[PDB]
Amino acid sequence: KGIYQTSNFRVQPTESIVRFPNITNLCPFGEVFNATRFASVYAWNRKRI
Amino acid sequence: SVAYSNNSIAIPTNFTISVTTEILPVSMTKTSVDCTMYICGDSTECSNL
Ligand SMILES: *[C@@H]1O[C@H](CO)[C@@H](O[C@@H]2O[C@H](CO)[C@@H](O)[C@H](O)[C@H]2NC(C)=O)[C@H](O)[C@H]1NC(C)=O
Repeated sequence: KGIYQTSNFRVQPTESIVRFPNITNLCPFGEVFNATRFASVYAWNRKRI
Repeated sequence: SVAYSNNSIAIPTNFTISVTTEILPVSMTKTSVDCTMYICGDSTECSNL
């Protein structure tokens, strides 16, 4: 006999949503990995994606 | 310094009825803690762990 504290009230999620930016172009894998000439280690090349 | 002597006494001729205040705590707040919500929240993986 008595009053017992139990877990707090839970509401379970009903669905799932994803929100990503408006991006359509594909990343330039053919000019970073498939290049004809690479840079030397002392003067390596850095490219912004 | 009180004038102590061999054959002298001090006996009051009037009185004062003084009222003073006194404060004492009796109780404190009753609290409860939900481990799952504090440590994990809504993370099912953390709740399982
Ligand atoms: C009772 O007698 C004593 C002793 O004479 C008094 O005490 C002195 O009081 C005088 C006057 O204020 C002070 O200058 C002294 O420093 C006290 N000390 C001494 C001399 O003992 C006391 O005041 C008397 N009480 C009353 C109510 O007359």
